[PDB]
Amino acid sequence: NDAQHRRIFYEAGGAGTRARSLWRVEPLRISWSGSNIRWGQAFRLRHITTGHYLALTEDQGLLLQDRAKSDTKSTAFSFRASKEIRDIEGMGVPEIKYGDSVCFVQHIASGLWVTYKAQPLKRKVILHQEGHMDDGLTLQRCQREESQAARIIRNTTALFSQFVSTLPIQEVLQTLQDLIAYFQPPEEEMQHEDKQNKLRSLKNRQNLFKEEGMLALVLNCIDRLNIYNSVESGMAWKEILNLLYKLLAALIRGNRNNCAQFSNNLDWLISKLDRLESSSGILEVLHCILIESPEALNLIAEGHIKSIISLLDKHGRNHKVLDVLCSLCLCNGVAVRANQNLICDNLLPRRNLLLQTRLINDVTSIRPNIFLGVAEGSAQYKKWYFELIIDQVDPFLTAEPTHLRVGWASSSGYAPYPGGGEGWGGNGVGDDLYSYGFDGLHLWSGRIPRAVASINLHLLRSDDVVSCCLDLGVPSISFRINGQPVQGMFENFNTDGLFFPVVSFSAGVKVRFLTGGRHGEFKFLPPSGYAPCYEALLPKEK
Amino acid sequence: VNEKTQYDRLIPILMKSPKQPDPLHQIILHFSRNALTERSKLEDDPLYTSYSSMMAKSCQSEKTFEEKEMEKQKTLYQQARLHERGAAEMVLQMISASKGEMSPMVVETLKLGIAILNGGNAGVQQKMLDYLKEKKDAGFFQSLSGLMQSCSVLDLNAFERQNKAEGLGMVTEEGTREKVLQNDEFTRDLFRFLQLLCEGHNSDFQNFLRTQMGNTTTINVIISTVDYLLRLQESISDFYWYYSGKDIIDESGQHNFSKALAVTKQIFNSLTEYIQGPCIGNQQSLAHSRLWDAVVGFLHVFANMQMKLSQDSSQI
Amino acid sequence: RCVDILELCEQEDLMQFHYHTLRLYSAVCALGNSRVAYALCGHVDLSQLFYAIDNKYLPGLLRSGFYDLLISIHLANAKERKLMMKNEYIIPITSATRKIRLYPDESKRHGLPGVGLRTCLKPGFRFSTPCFVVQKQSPEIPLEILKTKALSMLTEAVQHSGAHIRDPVGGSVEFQFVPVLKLIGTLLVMGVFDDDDIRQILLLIDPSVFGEHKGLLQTRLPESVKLQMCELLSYLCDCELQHRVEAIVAFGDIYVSKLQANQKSRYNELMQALNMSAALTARKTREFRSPPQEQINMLLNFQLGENCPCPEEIREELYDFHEDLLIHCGVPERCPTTLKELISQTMIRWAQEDQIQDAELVRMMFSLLQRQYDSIGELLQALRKTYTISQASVSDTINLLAALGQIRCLLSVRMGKEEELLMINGLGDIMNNKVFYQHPNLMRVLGMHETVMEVMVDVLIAFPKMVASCCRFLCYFCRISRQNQKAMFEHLSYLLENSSVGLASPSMRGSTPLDVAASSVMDNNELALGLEEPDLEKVVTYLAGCGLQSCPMLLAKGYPDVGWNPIEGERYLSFLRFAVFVNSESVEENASVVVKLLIRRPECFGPALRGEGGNGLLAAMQGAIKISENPALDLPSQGYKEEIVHMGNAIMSFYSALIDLLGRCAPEMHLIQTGKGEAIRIRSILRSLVPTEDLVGIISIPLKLPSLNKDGSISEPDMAANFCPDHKAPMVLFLDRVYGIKDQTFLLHLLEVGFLPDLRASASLDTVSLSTTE
Amino acid sequence: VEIETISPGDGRTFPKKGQTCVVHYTGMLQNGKKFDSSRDRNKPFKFRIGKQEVIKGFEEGAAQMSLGQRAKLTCTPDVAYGATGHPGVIPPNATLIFDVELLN
Ligand SMILES: [Cl-]
Repeated sequence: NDAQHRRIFYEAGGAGTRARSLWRVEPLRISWSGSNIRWGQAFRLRHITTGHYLALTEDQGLLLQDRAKSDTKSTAFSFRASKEIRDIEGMGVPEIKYGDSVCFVQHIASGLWVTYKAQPLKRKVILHQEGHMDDGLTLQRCQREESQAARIIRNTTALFSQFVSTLPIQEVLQTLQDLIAYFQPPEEEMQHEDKQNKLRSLKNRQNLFKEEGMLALVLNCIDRLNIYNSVESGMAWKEILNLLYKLLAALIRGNRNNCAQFSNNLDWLISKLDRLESSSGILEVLHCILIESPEALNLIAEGHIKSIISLLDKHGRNHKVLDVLCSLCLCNGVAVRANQNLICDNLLPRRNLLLQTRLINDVTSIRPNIFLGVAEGSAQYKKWYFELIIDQVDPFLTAEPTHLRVGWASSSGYAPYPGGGEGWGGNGVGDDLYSYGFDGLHLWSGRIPRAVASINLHLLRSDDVVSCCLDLGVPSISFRINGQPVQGMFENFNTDGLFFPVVSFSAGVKVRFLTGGRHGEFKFLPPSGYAPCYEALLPKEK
Repeated sequence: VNEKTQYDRLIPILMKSPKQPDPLHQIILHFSRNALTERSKLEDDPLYTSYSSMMAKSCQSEKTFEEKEMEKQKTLYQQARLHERGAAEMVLQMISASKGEMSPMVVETLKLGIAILNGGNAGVQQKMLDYLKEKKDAGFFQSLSGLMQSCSVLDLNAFERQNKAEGLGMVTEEGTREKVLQNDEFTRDLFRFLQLLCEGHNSDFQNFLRTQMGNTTTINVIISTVDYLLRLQESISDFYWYYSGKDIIDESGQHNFSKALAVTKQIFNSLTEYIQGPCIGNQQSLAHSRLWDAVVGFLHVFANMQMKLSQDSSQI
Repeated sequence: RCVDILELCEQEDLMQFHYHTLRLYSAVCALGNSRVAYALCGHVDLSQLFYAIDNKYLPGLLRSGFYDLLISIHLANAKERKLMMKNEYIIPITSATRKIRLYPDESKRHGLPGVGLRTCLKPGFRFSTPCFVVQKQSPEIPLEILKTKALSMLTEAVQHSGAHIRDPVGGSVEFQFVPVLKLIGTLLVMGVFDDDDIRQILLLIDPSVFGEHKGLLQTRLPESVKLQMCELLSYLCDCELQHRVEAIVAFGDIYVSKLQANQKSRYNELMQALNMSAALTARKTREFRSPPQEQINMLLNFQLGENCPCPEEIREELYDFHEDLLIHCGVPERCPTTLKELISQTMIRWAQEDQIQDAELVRMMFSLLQRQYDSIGELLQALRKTYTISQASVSDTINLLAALGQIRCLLSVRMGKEEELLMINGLGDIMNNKVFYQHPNLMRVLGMHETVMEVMVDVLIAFPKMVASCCRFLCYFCRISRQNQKAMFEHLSYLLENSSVGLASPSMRGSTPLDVAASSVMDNNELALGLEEPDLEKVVTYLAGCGLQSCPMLLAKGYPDVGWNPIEGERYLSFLRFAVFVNSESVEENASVVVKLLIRRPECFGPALRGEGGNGLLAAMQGAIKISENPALDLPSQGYKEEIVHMGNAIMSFYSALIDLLGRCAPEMHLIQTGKGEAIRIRSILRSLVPTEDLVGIISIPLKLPSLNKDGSISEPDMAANFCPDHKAPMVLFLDRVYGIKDQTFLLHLLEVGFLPDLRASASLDTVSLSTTE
Repeated sequence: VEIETISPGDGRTFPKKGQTCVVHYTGMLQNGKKFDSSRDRNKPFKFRIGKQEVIKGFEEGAAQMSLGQRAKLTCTPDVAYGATGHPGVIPPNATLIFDVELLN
């Protein structure tokens, strides 16, 4: 797409290791075309990463020309031993040597010489009649991996450029899978020297692909795919997008230079975190960048951290997000204070993403074997009464307030277990809708307290007598403390199941049940119509 | 006390028989594995420096025929103790991993290679050549060329500044006096190692140091030696022309001259080891080089300094 | 809802998420983030941490994470501060200093490592209660329940450590032992344990070597437990080294007192000699006129024989102490008796019994093995960083050490703004301390300049104030002493590498790395002869770059494009002036090198002296005066937006600094009178550069001076925007040094046109109102 | 700042200005999320009235409570560090609940 990619230069510094300096020498023959090149033999020079041929164009001078216009008269160059003026059927005789012979490139249809135009160190290359005295060139053969990578670069560039712009979907899929297999890291069980050799080759190929602008090409392909997908075929499109993210991750994994180059697209990468299908690949690419490139941590802003935290909030509890945040906090033993402060201020105080921990007291419930029911045509009395004396309570025994609640529980669903449960555990009377409890200050039902006024209100302390009254007819539940009535009650609850007195507590309490008769004399007079609970016992029971 | 009791008995304890590798083999393999890891730069490793120093000290420990033969057998046993545990390959790997940059690790690596190669140990030479031809390690020769190109010659400007400072009544430190010909011990060690590779007319290594067949790149070590010899000869000519018009030579000039002559003697011995046997390829490489210009300059310096120094009794 | 934490023993996904949550908790408070640690105390408190470290049914990853979280919140910062200030041994001379003995008794048996009195200046750590109502470094922790709990947990882990046990805590032996050993090592480095606790730890490690007259080291262990044991043994080695250093210092104090008494007695005997010989008295007076270090060297060198004035008893005492020190260091089968033998046998047995698969364990094992056979070398390295102070200098030193510790704790932090203010205040507190400018050797032993250089390198940029404070500190450090100047001169190449920073801002003069590079060579003739041609060539390359293109910082602010940068060029010329001229005499080699480099790149000379188009020096100065007269050229246009840089005065200052540098590059007259060819060549080049007519014309330029108004006011012109008398002093210096005044007619011409108007102008400013103006 | 009487005390002795008050507290959010407790570290809190060290709600509750009185204090977000609450623990504009017992 660049208009000046067809010009030819003598460049020094880094250009001798790239894939743009690679030319194929192609003799003008089909049989024995892999044989020795002689002095004065015609050939074409093909540029590997573009596919163009060195030529004497009609309008301009020395230039790269398309293959469709590269006739023999335009593209014909020979190596001469000096500027001092057959096709045999075999391997021939070796004449031109790598690294030793000094070759003068001469155009054949014109007789001109490949010279440099007289002026970084970047000389324009022209064709001149006379030339200079240092026009000679030295040939150096490249490795097989470099030339293979350069041809793969040309083919992939052509395919992705026609994809960015019917479209060869299967060719794109096969190319993406082949490229992902091409940048595959060596297995961990490999021998150390072979593993290091394969890592060296992989790093060289990653550098070669980065130097030809393949990362930017993959980014433009991803942008074009997102534009197409925003506006089956959709399954193929999302598969190609997933393979593109895998290719990007494989291209930048383990290479510091590629990640440092890619750190400029941090806003783009963070902004593409909203989508469900693209989230895992973006997260993998981001983690590779944060592990390798150290300046990407400097480039991280507050909005990026909030986007990552919102990804954690909207996608579930994934620990790879936590790994990304950990990588954001430290890089190679250096702590970034801004990232630490932003993570602490935007992740911790909400207390709804991370699992919480605490130390809680264990709570147990104790009941007498007194069960009260309501049924049609039943010989069961409906008004019942009992009392509880608190001999000793030690609040803050275990740095947590001592649980102590007393009341009525229904056998329909009141099944407290020690340990976990609803809320923060420690489930007692009033922590579900089957128990109705009093703690001295509040009324508890459904694990929701309601503060209720009373004469000299306080928590259940020592020498306190709590009287509980249950009227199953209405139904209603009322409490009294030291004879003083508590100004609150429970009503309109389910009368199914059996009702029993219950006390729930943590450690550090001493209480006594009084049910009347020979099972505890009441310290206060029961209300009118309310029977003591000991009358509910069967005659053949204790 | 510290210059005598340091690392006094650790090497026999490491190899003392009570894992198939012994502890010394394990630490050598650890250093080899660190050297083989692909890195951009050889980072500083004090552990390698200390252990390679103690290995080189372990190897380096008239007369009758029996006494000389027992000394040779003792040296062979001490070198076998190290090279049967992979020390020669480790030396080559550390030289390759230096990337042509001088460091204390390079210094101790060359000293250890000299210690295991001393006396022209043919087994160590065979192991080193087998490793270099099996692995096709062009980085070793690239690093050798880079290390040879960074060797220093006589510095006349630094000598003049030192003389001015000494004339202004200032006592010069050792580091200041070691700036005229800096790191000459490293230069002598490098060319001694290159000489010991070819010792005994080992024609395979003699041909391999010239052209490395099978490798991607080829470095001609002989021509690099000639290039450093030419630079050193030019520096010695400059020093002579500094001292040509003076009746006497002071102690600093004699000290720097002695250092330069020691380095030149090592380089001449290295070239003689390259070409003896004879090696036709190395002889033709030396003939088509810049050796003759160095010979002409050295002949000029030899004649004039011979006539100059014969006339005084303080320059014997 | 909630479950038990032990129900994570089977829920793998929630366990992994909570383990990485604990890792993130450790990460957000890493490297002394105290505010985040106080915030974290409101999520996991001390009761939870104690429960989690005591619990045995917890999963191994959760147990490790809870131990790591406890160390990170409460113990990591104190351990880091102890580890930073551990390679220096600052010992005051008290009565308790003498009490340190090499051996605990006369039986010549080693004492336990880490047990005993320590005479060293190790500053403590500050803790405060994590109260969210109403902060001092790490959050508070009892540290007495914790160490007892750690000792009990280690004892219980060692007791239930058979190979047949099928329920190790955490699921493996590694999960059982590694967190406990990390906690034990963290509390050991912090100095929490007392002597009985260290004795319990040593009995748990090896009850035979550290007995009163099995262990952890004689059991089949995983490699992580071996790593933790290697760290513990390295700490024990450090304790033994510190004990040896303190014993050496105590014996040195006693020996110094004895030597002082003996020399006093010998001097009294010498001065009481009625008929002493002249030669013996002269030799004794020459011995007693030596510097005190020379006196100590003469007293201690026993190889001098009769020349050493030390009596036999003191020599016997020093021989006995040297023998005891060499025996104690292990310098001259059976079960081990000392720590060195135990460590050597343990490392050899570990490497023989198994092939170690972890590279870090191989490195730690062989480092610990090598340092057992390098006791004298480590003792020498420790003694190089050992310093001895007095009682009255203790407390300030402590404050100084605390400040230095804080700066080191900011070497691993990426530029916190609160940390930046803390570092600026720490540098200010160090510069105001009496020990800083009264004990420069202590500051060089502590390596303050290297730490500040590391900070400045890490910043280099976006933080001009930190770099300015670092540069002011380094310049004052150079100005304190000559040895400090040499120490900072050792870093001149890196100072000159990043020397194009802050030169455009006029408020940062004296606060740039170029100023630090200048201060390390200022008026030091030894160090100025130590300069290298690549350094001066780097400065000349910067100057040539300044003479070609305009300053982007000044071009952004709307200043006219004059085509070159005369603001930073003056700074490079000032550095070159400091390089070529030391103590009222030019350095001939530096001057010749600088002149050669300047004439090889004539764009350093500016647009006036470029040749083939350059108008000239006097024409340049007149053009700069015209620029200063025009506000459109001198200043940016109004509306384009603490000290403005006037362009005319900048051009004048550049040319004045260039003429000053070239006039200080002239050879001295004693070089010319000897007929040296190089001096004649340099003076000829300097004469060809600047003609006499330009110098006389610049000297003859009239000045603008304050006057008295008719209303009685004083009208002082702006001296930062006008031609100044300080722009004429380089012209006079160049005319005197390069050309010289040897003819009467030239002197009278110069007096008539240049000097007499200036003399009359200064005489006319001798009114009562105008005399005290700048 | 409403005050609930969990357990009444003497009702006569009250803290004054410049006198240290040794109290035990338990600070939690309005949603039931505990953040501070002096009883977990077994270190009672000591502060002097009149120096405005504690927040306005805590000071008002300490002034209103008698000796040996345990009470619940509801601090509005205006007096709960304003909209600039303690980051990492207390979110901005949050109502705080304290369970304060005056030991001395
Ligand atoms: Cl091709």
